[PDB]
Amino acid sequence: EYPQFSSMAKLKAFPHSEDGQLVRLLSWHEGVGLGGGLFKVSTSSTATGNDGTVVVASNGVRLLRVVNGPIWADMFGALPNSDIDSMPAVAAAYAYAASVNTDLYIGVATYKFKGSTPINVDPSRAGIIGYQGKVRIDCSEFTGSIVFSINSSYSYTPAAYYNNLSPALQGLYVFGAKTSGVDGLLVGRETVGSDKSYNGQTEVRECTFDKFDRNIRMGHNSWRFVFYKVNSLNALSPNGILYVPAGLDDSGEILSFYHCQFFDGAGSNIRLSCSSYTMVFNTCSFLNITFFVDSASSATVTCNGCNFENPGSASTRRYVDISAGHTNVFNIIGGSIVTNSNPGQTQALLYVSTDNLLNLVGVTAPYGGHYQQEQELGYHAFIGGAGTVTTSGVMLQLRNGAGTCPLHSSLSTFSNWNFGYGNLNAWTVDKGTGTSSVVEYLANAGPKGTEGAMRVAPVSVGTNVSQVQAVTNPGMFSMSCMVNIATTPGNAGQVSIGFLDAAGNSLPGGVSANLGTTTGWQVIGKNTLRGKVPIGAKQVRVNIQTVAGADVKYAYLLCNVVK
Amino acid sequence: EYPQFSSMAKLKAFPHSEDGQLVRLLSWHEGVGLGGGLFKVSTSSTATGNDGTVVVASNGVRLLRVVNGPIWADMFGALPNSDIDSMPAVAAAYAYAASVNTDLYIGVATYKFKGSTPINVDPSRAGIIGYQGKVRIDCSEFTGSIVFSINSSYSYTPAAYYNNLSPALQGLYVFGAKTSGVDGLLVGRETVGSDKSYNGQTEVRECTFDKFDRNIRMGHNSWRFVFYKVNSLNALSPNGILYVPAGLDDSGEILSFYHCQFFDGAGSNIRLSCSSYTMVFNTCSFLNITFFVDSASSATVTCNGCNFENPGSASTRRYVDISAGHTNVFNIIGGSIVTNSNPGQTQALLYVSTDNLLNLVGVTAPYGGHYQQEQELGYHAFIGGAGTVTTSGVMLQLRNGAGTCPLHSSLSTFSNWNFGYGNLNAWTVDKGTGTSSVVEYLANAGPKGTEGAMRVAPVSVGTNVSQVQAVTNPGMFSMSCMVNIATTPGNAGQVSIGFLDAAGNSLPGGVSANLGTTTGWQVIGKNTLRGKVPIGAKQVRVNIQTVAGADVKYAYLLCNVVK
Amino acid sequence: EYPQFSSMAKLKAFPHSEDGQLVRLLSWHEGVGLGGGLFKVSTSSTATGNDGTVVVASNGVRLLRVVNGPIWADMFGALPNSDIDSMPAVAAAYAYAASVNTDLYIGVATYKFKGSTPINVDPSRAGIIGYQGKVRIDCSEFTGSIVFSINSSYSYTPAAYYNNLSPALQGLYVFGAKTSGVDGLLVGRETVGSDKSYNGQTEVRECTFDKFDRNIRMGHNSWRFVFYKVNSLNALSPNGILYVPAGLDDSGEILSFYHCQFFDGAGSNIRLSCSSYTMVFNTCSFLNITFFVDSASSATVTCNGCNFENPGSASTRRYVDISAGHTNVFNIIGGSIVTNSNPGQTQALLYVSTDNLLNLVGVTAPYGGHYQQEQELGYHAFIGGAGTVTTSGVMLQLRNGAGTCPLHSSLSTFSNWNFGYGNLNAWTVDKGTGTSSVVEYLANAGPKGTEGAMRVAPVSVGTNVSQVQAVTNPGMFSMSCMVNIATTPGNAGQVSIGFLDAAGNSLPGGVSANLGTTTGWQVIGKNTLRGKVPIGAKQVRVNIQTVAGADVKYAYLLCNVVK
Repeated sequence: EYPQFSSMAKLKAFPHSEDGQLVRLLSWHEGVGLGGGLFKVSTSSTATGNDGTVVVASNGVRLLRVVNGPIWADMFGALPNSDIDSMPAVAAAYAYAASVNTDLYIGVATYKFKGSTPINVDPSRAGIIGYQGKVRIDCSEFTGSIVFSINSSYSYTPAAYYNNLSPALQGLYVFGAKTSGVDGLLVGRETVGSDKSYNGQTEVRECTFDKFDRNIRMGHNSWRFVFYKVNSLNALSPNGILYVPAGLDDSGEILSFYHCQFFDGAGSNIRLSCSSYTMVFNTCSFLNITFFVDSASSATVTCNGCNFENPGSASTRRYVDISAGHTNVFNIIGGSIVTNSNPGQTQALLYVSTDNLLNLVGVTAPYGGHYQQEQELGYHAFIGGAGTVTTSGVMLQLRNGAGTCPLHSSLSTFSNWNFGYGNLNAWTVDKGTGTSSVVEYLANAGPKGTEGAMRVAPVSVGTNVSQVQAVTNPGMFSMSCMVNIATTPGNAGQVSIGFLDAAGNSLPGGVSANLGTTTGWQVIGKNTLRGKVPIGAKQVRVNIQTVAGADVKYAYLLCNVVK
Repeated sequence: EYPQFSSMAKLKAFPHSEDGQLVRLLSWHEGVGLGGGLFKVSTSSTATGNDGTVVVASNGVRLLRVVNGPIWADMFGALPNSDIDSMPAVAAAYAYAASVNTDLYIGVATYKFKGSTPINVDPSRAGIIGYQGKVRIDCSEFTGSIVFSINSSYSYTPAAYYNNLSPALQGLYVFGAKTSGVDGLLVGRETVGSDKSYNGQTEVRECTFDKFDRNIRMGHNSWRFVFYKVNSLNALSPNGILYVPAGLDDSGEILSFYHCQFFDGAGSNIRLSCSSYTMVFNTCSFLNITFFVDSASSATVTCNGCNFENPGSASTRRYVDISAGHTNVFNIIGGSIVTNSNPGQTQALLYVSTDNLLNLVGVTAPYGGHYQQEQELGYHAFIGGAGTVTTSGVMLQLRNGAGTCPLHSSLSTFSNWNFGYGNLNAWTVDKGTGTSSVVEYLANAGPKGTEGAMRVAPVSVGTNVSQVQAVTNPGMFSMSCMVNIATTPGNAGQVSIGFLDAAGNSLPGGVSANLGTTTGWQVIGKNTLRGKVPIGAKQVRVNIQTVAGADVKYAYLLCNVVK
Repeated sequence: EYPQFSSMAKLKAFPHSEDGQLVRLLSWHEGVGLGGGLFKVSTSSTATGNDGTVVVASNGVRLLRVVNGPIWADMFGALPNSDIDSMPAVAAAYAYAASVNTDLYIGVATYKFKGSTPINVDPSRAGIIGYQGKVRIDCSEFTGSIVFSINSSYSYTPAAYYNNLSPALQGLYVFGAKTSGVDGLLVGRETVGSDKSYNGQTEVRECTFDKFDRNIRMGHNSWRFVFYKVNSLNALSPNGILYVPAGLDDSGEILSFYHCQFFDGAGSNIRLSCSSYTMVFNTCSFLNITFFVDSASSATVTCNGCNFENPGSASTRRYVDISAGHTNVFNIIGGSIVTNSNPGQTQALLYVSTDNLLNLVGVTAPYGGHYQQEQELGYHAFIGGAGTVTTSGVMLQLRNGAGTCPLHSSLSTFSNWNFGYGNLNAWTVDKGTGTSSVVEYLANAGPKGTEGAMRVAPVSVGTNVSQVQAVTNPGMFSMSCMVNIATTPGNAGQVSIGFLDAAGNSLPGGVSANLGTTTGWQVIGKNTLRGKVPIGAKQVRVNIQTVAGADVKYAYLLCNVVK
């Protein structure tokens, strides 16, 4: 005889007695066809009854489901595409799976998670895998603080052996309704435990988090998690795409993201605020959001082959804003930075504050005619802030018809470029025969009224102000200037850049910008003061010529040679 | 009771009537044992009959297969290791799977795809997964335009939630017979749709494409696809390993390749022709093929930790040819460039055209005695073209017994290195007491007849031509020269390189190369003019000594100091 | 009639006679419920029995298991959580799986592997997949030389089509008992085979190797393997975390590691000893172990986004030791280098030997008050060895209260920094009016007694020794010096660093360190001689002032400007 039973209730009611008998369950719920399987009668098992993988019959005899491979939620009575809250059945199935160090599968379908009780995934025991397709976890009615957390139950082993063997979460679209106070995923622990939680090597892959307060938030013990093909979008919090708060314990080692997409925040963004925290992003995209870094110290973010872009957006938000702290480093290596047109880009899209560093390697700096960064900076450049920028292998868009701009003040070719010395030192001021000509430093006379400017008012003959510095091939350059013509009898002058070899031979490839006749502060140089460093150049010379009878103020004479 | 039927045809013939009854199918095809399962009789179902997951019995009653997990092709009557065309059963199973947002599994075996109808995978609905092992999809008799295309049916959501949740293709060896007009995989769409297709985050993994016309071709909407462990080899088209044509719409954001192998093209290659297109290759290998970039503008390719090599090949093909356009950037960061011997490498293996940039970071430049790049360039260097090269952390093979060469013209240490000034300026020509010694610039007199040369024909005493430039530690250097001795009474002279500190102290370790006595254009410097920059060096001085009575032409005096 | 059999023994003993009949096996072992399935009776097949998928009944009739998808070890009688050796059943199941190009699954549980015969996985035919959870393979009683090896049976095809389609090993924790002579995983072949083995694209993922002699060792044909989420810890051999021995054939192309953790060796380490070998590590961590590179030539290791740290360890072991050979390159790009306090870090944590190169890109160099590298080097710097270091985008910890140090001798700003010229050249020695002041080079008089030193003993008025060099913004600097005051009448002097523009204007912010009055060799500069390069600086000047009546030796005047 090979007994078969049509439902879990009927299986449980029968007086099973023969040890080792195999009994078939057709379905967990009568008439559905899911959750069935083979069960072994055991009269001496100590296993806990759970109406799923261990059934205690009414006479006390245990029936042990024969499972090869993962546990499935339907083994505990979960149903696909049901209007009943599925979180209890998933939580019960997960508790069993974790207890036997086996992953839990959720069959592909839609599920509703209601109530307020989170699921804590223990990556040292079991992950939760949507199997396989577009598994939809509707948390729009969930009211708890977090839907999922991921945190090991151990301080060392066997987490050091087991976390890496299977993902913690895979294959799930998890979404809310942007209710204040409900977050999606907590990576680590809410509060500091008495002992550490060993979370290294834990993976979240092929999941989307959407429409939470914070979609993904790092907690304590957030270290060596890896994310592959994770999407985070449309969160409520200003920090809601991905938030790493300050003050985390036992956190920060190589948080890694491969081919993840952080996007369409509609006001939500990424913020890294924890000190001594190292994040690596490989082939990720950051779209219509800002990446803020305000850690007190020792944040290191590396973006290898990533894109930063504003697709379909009119927002002037920054792409990367390193705004506080010291010894914070942000690397952009390869990939792309793309700036679609908007009504006017009135602030720098990259910003690096004092004592911090933004490194650009092997990436092209974009240019667009809508660039208006001078509204923030006082002058036309791509990057703001008093930190440091470095370039290695950076390409400028030298053939862009709208222009090119320098990248940053810290890359200035010329000394006293902004008259910040408080005088005209480092510049040679050649009035020629014009003994009456006026050339004066003026405090608080530049574009913002808080910086110096050089006023040039030649009489009878023009005045030439110049500076020479060492350069060599290979390289490319762009210069911008702020100029304010007060009056002029025609073209007011020109700014020129030329190159010489070490013997004083003038090389081809000199460029020049005419000042014109329009009064008021304006940017000079966009599509003129740019080019490639000639092969054999050893010196670069800038010259500012102002004609007789013109009266011009100059500020922020910013050349960058990327080399 | 518990009814069972031995075939799909027998299941359909029975007059099922009891709503909710579960019925077992032993096998789809009688006697095979595959494709069976449990079916639920459903008297009110609106489901589409398909002889797979929805069966309409002879009396009109629907039976619904109870599926937990992915759909499998054998549920629709597909059979393994059959000579019958399996593409119709796979296409029918895929249409159903996609309609329910569930992936499709193909059981591991060999399959033949015939006919001319492609399968379009919609990554926002379902992927196709060979499960699990070496699944072989023989398309040698397929005559359609493409075997697989991958393109979303949606312009935004739910593609933005679903594409990342599962791969689009996994686990398949897909091959043709190199017939003209049959491509393997189309990434995106053939023609521009009235709305965009949201393809970001779609993955192809663990697949091989072989013996098609173009194995992998990008179409419109090709953006943020990721490829892992994908092999492409032995295509028919000259661009057949991976082709990105010009003019694609809505394409180019972070196309990403992890641990992919592009190889053994037997005349097929990679070509990137689309503008504003960004590709990232991590740990890939490019073997016995060329990577062409001819985008009109704004291509950015980053190769992190990749290998470029010619294993087992006698071909002189280039490894990387950035051949057209402007503002195109190609980065080689880490990894390796390996040049096995061939009968003579008569063109540069890397080429970067005017207005483009090739960045080398942390990689060793190889050298081999079969290098003969001067046949193309006119002079002995590793990289061709009028673009720019940068180096950061590049190692030269300074102990290579065959020699070492400079990398590129744009890294020239000395000014007027190729006599491109049209004169001998930047060089100090010291005739000593030799008042009748001849030293002259000759137009169109170098190796190619298109460049300048310097002729030195001293009388009574030798002539020394020198130049000094700034250098610093750390660094490594290699110089090559082209020399043509017309006549000489013995060794014609010597080229030397030495270093000084800023105070004029000569530092030990200078190097020198004899010119010898052989007539005709020859390369000087291979094993001689190379070394490390001494710690404390601040100047480098080159000197070319030509003896009395010799008559020698010099061209292309190319030194590179890698930092 | 759907016949059913309760065990493999009963299936074999029954007098089957009807050709083509499908019969059901409930379980391989009576009463277990695992390993059952459908079998097709064949009166014509004479296939060789294997008691798993091809079963020969006692009457000679063949019963052919109908399998869809992977082979499972329980189909051959393997049992979970058994005290019997499971290696024979896994090896028999694997041999069959490989023969049909199908992967082998091992159901999640614990297994004991005993005996001494390895399993050689052929990645061109079949992988072994623990499915799905924390699969535990206890090899504590295994006595063979290796547990698993991975090496293809083919020289070209179909390995070029198949290796990438599925992993070779996945999902397994494999552990020993640290018995001498028993290794865990051999990547490739033990000895040089008759033809090459085509191993490219083979993956090991989601596995842990623990407590072997060497946990992971490369053999011949080790090329283009990829490892994802692999852990290696607690090996017996000094090279036991990961060993690449010298002398391998057909090996070294792009061995790739993604998100792997190499850790807690308790005396075991990573060692790369093979020449012409290229390894790429992305988001890996190296914890409480050393990474040794002693390849004779042409090793290239790239670490992208990795961490090197000593968490919880008092050991002074190095992090990276490139100790031999030539033309070896090690890249650290992004990521972090973290140095938790210990009783005194008495050797350099990074070391690069002559003719080799260590490149640092976009990473912060740490500092700690426990740094005592001068005990090894003779002077206070972070990196040892006579090789070369480069920096690009490197951050120094300028706000670290304990100090900052220079990175390496090869980055010396000043010439004759260590008196290695054998004289005082490159330094300006201004005795002022002090005609009797003594300033002299002394051989074998520095900290180690094997290097030069400069002794300054001024009479009546102080002596100032200075040097000037070119610098530019942006940059950061740190200088250390070794000083030995023999006698002094008060503060012995000061070392100062200042900046000028190209016109000789002194820029604000110079720094200085007093020498004090303590006798004996000491480090000067830690928290004093450091800072940012002023924007507009073009020269840096160091000055060493020694007061009248003092008698002081100076050595190792090491400034580094990271530009």
